[PDB]
Amino acid sequence: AIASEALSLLSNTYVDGTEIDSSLRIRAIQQMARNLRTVLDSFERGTA
Amino acid sequence: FFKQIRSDDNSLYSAQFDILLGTYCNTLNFVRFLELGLSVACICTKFP
Amino acid sequence: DQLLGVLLEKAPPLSLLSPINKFQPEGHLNRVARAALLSDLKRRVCAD
Amino acid sequence: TTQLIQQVSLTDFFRPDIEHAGSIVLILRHPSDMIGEANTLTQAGRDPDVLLEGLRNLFNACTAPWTVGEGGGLRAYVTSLSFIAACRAEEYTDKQAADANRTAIVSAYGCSRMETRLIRFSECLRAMVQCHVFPHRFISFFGSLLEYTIQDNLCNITAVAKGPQEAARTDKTSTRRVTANIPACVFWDVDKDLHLSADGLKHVFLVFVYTQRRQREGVRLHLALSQLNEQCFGRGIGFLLGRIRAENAAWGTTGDFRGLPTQLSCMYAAYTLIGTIPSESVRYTRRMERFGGYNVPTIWLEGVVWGGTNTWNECYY
Amino acid sequence: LLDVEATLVALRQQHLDRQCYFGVYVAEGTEDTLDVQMGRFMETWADM
Amino acid sequence: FLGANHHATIRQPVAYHVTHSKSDFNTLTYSLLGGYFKFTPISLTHQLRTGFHPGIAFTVVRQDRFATEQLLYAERASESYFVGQIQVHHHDAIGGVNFTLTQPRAHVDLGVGYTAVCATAALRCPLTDMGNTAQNLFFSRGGVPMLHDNVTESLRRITASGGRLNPTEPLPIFGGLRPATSAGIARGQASVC
Amino acid sequence: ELAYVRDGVIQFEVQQPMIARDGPHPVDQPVHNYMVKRIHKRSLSAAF
Amino acid sequence: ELAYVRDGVIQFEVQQPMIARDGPHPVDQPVHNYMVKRIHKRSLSAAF
Amino acid sequence: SDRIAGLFNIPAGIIPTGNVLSTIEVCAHRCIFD
Amino acid sequence: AMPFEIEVLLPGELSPAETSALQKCEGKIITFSTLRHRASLVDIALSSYYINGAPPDTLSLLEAYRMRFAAVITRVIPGKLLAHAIGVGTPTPGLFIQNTSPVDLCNGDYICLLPPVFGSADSIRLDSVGLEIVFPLTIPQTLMREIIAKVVARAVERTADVICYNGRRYELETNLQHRDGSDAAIRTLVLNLMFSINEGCLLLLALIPTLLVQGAHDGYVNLLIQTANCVRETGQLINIPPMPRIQDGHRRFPIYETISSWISTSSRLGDTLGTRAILRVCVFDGPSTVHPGDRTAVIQV
Amino acid sequence: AMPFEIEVLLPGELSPAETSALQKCEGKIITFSTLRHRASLVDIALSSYYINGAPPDTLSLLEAYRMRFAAVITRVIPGKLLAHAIGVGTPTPGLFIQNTSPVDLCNGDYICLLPPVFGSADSIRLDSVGLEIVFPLTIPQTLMREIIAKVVARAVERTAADVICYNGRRYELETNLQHRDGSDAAIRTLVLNLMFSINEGCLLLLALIPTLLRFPIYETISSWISTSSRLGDTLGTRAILRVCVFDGPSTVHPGDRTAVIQV
Amino acid sequence: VTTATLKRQLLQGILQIDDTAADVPVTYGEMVLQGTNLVTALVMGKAVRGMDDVARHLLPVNARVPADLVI
Repeated sequence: AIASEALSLLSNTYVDGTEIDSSLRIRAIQQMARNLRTVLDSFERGTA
Repeated sequence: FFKQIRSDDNSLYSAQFDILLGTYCNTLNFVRFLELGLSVACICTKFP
Repeated sequence: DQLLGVLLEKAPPLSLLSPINKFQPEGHLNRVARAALLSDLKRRVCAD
Repeated sequence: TTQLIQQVSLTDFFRPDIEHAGSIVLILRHPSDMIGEANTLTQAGRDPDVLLEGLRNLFNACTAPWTVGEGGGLRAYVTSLSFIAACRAEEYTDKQAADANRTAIVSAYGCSRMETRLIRFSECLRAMVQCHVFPHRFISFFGSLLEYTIQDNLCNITAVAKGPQEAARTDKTSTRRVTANIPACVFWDVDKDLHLSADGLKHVFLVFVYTQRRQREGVRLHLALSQLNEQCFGRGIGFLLGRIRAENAAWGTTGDFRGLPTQLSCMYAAYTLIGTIPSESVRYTRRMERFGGYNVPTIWLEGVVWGGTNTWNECYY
Repeated sequence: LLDVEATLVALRQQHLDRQCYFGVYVAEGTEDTLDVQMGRFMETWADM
Repeated sequence: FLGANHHATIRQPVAYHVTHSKSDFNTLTYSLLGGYFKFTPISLTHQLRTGFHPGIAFTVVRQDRFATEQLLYAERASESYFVGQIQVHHHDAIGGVNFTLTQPRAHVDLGVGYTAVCATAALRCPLTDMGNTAQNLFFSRGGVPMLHDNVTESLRRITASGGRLNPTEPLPIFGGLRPATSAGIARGQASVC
Repeated sequence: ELAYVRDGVIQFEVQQPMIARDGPHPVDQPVHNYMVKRIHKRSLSAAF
Repeated sequence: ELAYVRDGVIQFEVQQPMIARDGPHPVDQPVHNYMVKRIHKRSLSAAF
Repeated sequence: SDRIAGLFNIPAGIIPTGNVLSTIEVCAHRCIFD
Repeated sequence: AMPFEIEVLLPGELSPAETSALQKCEGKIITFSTLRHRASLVDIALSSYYINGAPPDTLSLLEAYRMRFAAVITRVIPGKLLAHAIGVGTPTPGLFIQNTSPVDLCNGDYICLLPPVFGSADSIRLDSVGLEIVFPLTIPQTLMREIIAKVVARAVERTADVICYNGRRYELETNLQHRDGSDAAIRTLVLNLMFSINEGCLLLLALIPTLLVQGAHDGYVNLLIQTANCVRETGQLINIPPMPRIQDGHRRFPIYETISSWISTSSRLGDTLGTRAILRVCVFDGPSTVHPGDRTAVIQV
Repeated sequence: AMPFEIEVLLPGELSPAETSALQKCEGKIITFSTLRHRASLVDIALSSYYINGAPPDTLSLLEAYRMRFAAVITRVIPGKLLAHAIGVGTPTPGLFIQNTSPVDLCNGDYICLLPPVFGSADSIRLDSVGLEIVFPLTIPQTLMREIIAKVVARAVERTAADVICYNGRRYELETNLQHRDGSDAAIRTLVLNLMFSINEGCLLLLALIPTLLRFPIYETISSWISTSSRLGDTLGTRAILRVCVFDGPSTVHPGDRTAVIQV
Repeated sequence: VTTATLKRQLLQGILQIDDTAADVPVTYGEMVLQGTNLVTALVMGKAVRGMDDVARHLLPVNARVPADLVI
């Protein structure tokens, strides 16, 4: 799952000049990527 | 112990800080007695 | 507009702020002198 | 643009391997509420222990009888509309289609003790309408069946609860969409009775019918489809059911008002709004179709947009 | 104007004192009125 | 057994007044006369409506509203102003789309004492007539009523015919007892006494 | 980035001069005042 | 400068693997186990 | 109470940003801050 | 999906300075009997309400206004009038109506439609085709249910005119011909009434005295016993004796059944005597008070 | 299609003991008299529901919840507090809720608001600013009639001087105490209007025809039909939410939370 | 700051207009919040305005506009 206040950041919005928003966007990206890696490995695990 | 149950919950995106906007200090005014107009009334003289 | 709006709700009236500065010394006034101050404020308000 | 719903339930009152997609599914409340409800709602001079017997003897021979009382968790939640139709197939006017429905659903389910379960459910409904605890207050509209997955004695249904019907992509055999369909015995077009016969928008109602005459109870439901709104629909059916309204108004019962008829004794029907058909005119086909090995006639609707706000409108007047 | 219930309630909570009960009491009897008057009243009056 | 003081219809004060009158045997006869008029929610509706002073006095209190022309003086850099960044959002409205522009800001005062000061100097028109408009306590759903509701309704009617501020005639079962708005206002907002 | 500030603060730091005197009295000592105040938050709005 | 540390913490964060299953029981999602450990302080001594 | 205390060490000696040039008795006006 | 918009084709034989007369009539409500995407002008006339060749009346308008599909004009162009339905289940993200009534609309109220009652109908006189467009009144749900009460009370005297609101005085008038509808109104009244008096109502009657002595204890209750009332009178007139107890006692309770039967009547009473709510005003920025004539945004109910 | 998000400037100076409850109150329903993007903390608090300079009863709330716009606490940050308006049709994605009622909500049931008619309101004390907040209860629309009738008929029996059940659970209504204090005061105005509004019916009906088995009839009838309709809908209200779960707990016990969709 | 009529009443004999035109700045300040006040704004909840300078301490254009200046 992806939670709100994060999905709103991940949505392909416009660049806001502040750096806080960019840092938070990178944080959300990394979180979703780790979750996706886990879920993709999950199939090769559970097939056995 | 604070495990995230499903995945990527809220409260991981806060960035809510507080900032010290600046300080302020003052300096005194070192007055000398002889500079004043009241010194005329007396004749100061040391006597160790 | 909003700066002036803020500036209004921040300023006390002149007819009260003016004498206090003239009764500043040891500005934790004793039990009595405060009464004289108030009894003259109740006149410096109506008078002007 | 749509809305799905999910529920895991027992498979004793419903088999998704057997109804086809587009069949309406109904949801039940906990049977334990009926106890207290009949305890303070039954009429004076009448003992609700007959309702107790009905339910108890019903649930004694349906499935794993334990988890009778509270906290059962894994309950008998959903039932098919065709099921509740075929256990009361002795009151629908078009006899032959209803009888085909009944024999087909008696042969298509587990095969053992369903004659038992059907008579149990019929007796249970009879008892509840007799103790003035009406079925319409406990049975609600869940959705239209979309997709399922079953196991040993347990199912997992996903159904359409809101929006257009044919906007729901499913992974079935023929093509990824599906349309709604109802058994041909419960279909009852309201407009035909009043002969309005006009094209345009039509609502779909879920209407119960009550005939409470002493030890001669009667409960049946149809799926109405009329031009009328939810306001005057009650007037319309109250009109073409004149004999029944008196059938309950007469056989229902200084000085006191005790002994004068109340709402509970004069009630005959209750209905709800569940959807809409916003097309140019309604087309629907009665084609005979197969439930596995038997053939039963159905109604194939088109372009039904399921509605909501499940509030029951009563008719005692 | 004629609502004195709660006021009287909150009032009957003070430090009431042992006040006399002369003008706030009433009684009766059965004798000759002169006898009642000059007897059980007038002789206990100077002590009431 | 022959009546006490604090319960009798005639307490000591009347006898005191008849003892030390110093009057003229003629107006003393009449002095007591008024002294026997009742003091009850129905007595005064008889004394006041006919020019009788029931030995009691009132202190009127009315509050008004005057339009002023203020005068403001502030000191240099008395406020620090922090300006945020504009953000735009929208939502469909009458006909089509409607946009909205918001912008957050903040402030804090840099003095130590009092930097700004105000002085109301001029005088505009008075916004409210300093007239006579009494208040009718009958609007309230207050304490204990009388015991004959006809007497309560009679009081309401009599009082409402003693001015113009009063509830409408049929009192609702529930609501706010709004007064009837007249068709024309003349001098300014009516000040209640 | 004002949208993320929980509260901005500032600091004042003032000193007061003293006056040497004779006896008898508690001798005067230098005092130090430290101050901190918070900001308020406001906004604007327009539409077309 | 161990004598000045009020308390010092170290933290972990582990992501458990998860397997793909099948069944009418709910799906599983990847958890994130956070934790925080605190340092215990001690001392020694020797004398001559 | 008083969450405002404890954020930064109150006599924080970083650097002044501006002079005050007031030098008024302040204890009388304790009422507008920490 | 998309708002179920409806179009009504105006004829080309229209007065040039009558289209601009219909243009101003944007944001007003028209109805239908059959809901089609393509319809014509006569179907929304005054002739279309005719019961049988005769001009309808109030007690006939309150049976049409709750047996017809309400719809709101959205945009009118010369030769085409577009409107949206309401009580159908289609989304209407862009919606706005006009304050049709001479009263004020507080923010957040519920809006119910009303027939022409204040002697002032703002219809349009279409000359070429000979029609008349009846624009109902968007009256709040409370002022309505009071107007309906007064008008039905009068109609029962046709089977042997002043209201207060916000401090104003509005006096109404109608046309109470065609007795049969006024008759059926009475059977509706008595059908609401008869089900209200449950068997246990004698237990509530058992309290009429105790409600009066309690009535003399609070300033609110002695007004709930306002002079025009059957409760206070019967408390002076008809005292109640004791009664035989409950048959089948150890399980039932009559008072709960009483008020439970009464609340459903309470729900449906003004519903069938007036009309169901259709709209509720919900601004997001605009002023709360919606003066007469001004248009505002509304959401379905 | 944008969610109608709302921001509430949660001021400072609040003891952390109160924020420890504000964080926990993540899913309760709050109402505004009018709908604004940037709202206040005094707009939510009970200090707005006052009617006659005093706190309101369980009847005044039954018009408040009809003339105010409800919203859900979506998430709390240590600075402010957010919410999404629910009454209007907005595509708000998350829109969860938590159960504040001694009743287990089944799946696929519709919910309506109901003031704290029984038991004291689980308030939240913001005394460091000088106000408190109480929230409405969430009971399935199938029980509203039952609850609001059983409690009132119990009050009537207690005037002259019982358990509700749902989905395999019985919840006691008396709550095992002599609540004839306080509870006998927070509701009486409702039954007071009730009895006087039903008594006239049994009398007006007999006034018309008594052989069924100048004190005007034509004006007492209006006061009967007007009244019984005024309350006729303040009590018979409609649903605003529906619970729809997707691989969560089958049911929700009191105190728990779940996600919903708008009706 | 005042109103028009009081302004006119003060510009007759009570206040002598000194200067009718003055100079004022044309550009705002700025606050950037990057770098060391950005790492600490995220790992902890604090940040200092002059954060980059205090670590060293330890260890523009204006234009002329018409106005009404007075003494």
